[PDB]
Amino acid sequence: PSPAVVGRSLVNSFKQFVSRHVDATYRLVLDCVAAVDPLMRLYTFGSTVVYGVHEKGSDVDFVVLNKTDVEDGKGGDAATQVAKGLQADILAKLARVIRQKHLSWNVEEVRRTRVPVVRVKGGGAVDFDITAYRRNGVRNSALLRAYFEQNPPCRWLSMSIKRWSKQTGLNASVIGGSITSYGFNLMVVYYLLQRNHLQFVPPSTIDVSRVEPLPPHLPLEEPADEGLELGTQVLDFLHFFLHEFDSDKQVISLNRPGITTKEELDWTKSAEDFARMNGEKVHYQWCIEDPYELNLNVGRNVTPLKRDFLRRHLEKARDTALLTI
Ligand SMILES: O=c1ccn([C@@H]2O[C@H](COP(=O)(O)O[C@H]3[C@@H](O)[C@H](n4ccc(=O)[nH]c4=O)O[C@@H]3CO)[C@@H](O)[C@H]2O)c(=O)[nH]1
Ligand SMILES: [Cl-]
Ligand SMILES: [Mg+2]
Repeated sequence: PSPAVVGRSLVNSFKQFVSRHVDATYRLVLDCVAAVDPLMRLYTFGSTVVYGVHEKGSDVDFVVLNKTDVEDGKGGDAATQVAKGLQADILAKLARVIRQKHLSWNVEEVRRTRVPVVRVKGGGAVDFDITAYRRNGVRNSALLRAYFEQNPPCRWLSMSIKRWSKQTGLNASVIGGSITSYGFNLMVVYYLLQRNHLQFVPPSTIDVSRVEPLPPHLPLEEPADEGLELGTQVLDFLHFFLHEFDSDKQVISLNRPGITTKEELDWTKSAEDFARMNGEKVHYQWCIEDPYELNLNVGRNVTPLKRDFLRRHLEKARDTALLTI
């Protein structure tokens, strides 16, 4: 279809969607964190901070932090066994308090993973995750927020790809998905930066000691050109990731302006024999560099099977206006 046909279908799929309740949740959680240790900062991150709007089927992410974690505003995050042990421990404690205060709520401590996390379902249309002692999640939400503030309307491209990636089964929330919603946001931003619709923000300029624990609403307008700006962006995104991004030689990166190579990171076939993450092999078929973590591939679950699926789906979106027409 034309940019206009695509832009118009997408805007109609979002007309139901356009229509600071977080504060009340924040406070309920801090009631709990204060019961463990009252000197503890509670910080919001996730899409609610990236977008500045609180979505539909959308939970909130919080992290617990010490005064001195917050002062070490640019400190990296230890991947040691000591580092995780410590965080699993403070979340044990906070989990016990949540449960004592709120009987209706399910509170699960997840252990299959790189990052300890406590997962809360209240049922009332209230879900959230609490992590502990980590700055990179508030850091990278703040950076993608920086980027979307440059250009408020660009969030419609972002949101359109988020929803599609769940519809196609590519998204890591779905069984058999390989890139998280977070990884797709790195891709959209990377794309936008290569078209010159955003000026580069170096990742080291983001300081946790300077971010608002619960940041302001960034209002979302309806596209006023009937979605022409939008369907042109969608169609371009997909062209760029199909016939412009060289997945065999290049890495999707936000650490640098310009191209990053698989070769300069040692993100090669040889390296797949030696790289492991969660007692499992890491794949360097579709390479996405985390801005803050050491030598972390966000597309590390994109096996050669899943790299094929992604091409296939990027082609189908060209015709169906991201599965809307
Ligand atoms: O691979 C990831 C995935 C998520 N994130 C951060 O967590 C935020 C919300 O992620 P969500 O996928 O809703 O829930 C996550 C987070 O609460 C937590 N998490 C996971 C990975 C991580 O690096 N940091 C982190 O806090 O684990 C859960 C299961 O993936 C994103 O916006 C990112 O800033 C990442 O930094 N890396
Ligand atoms: Cl193309
Ligand atoms: Mg979450």
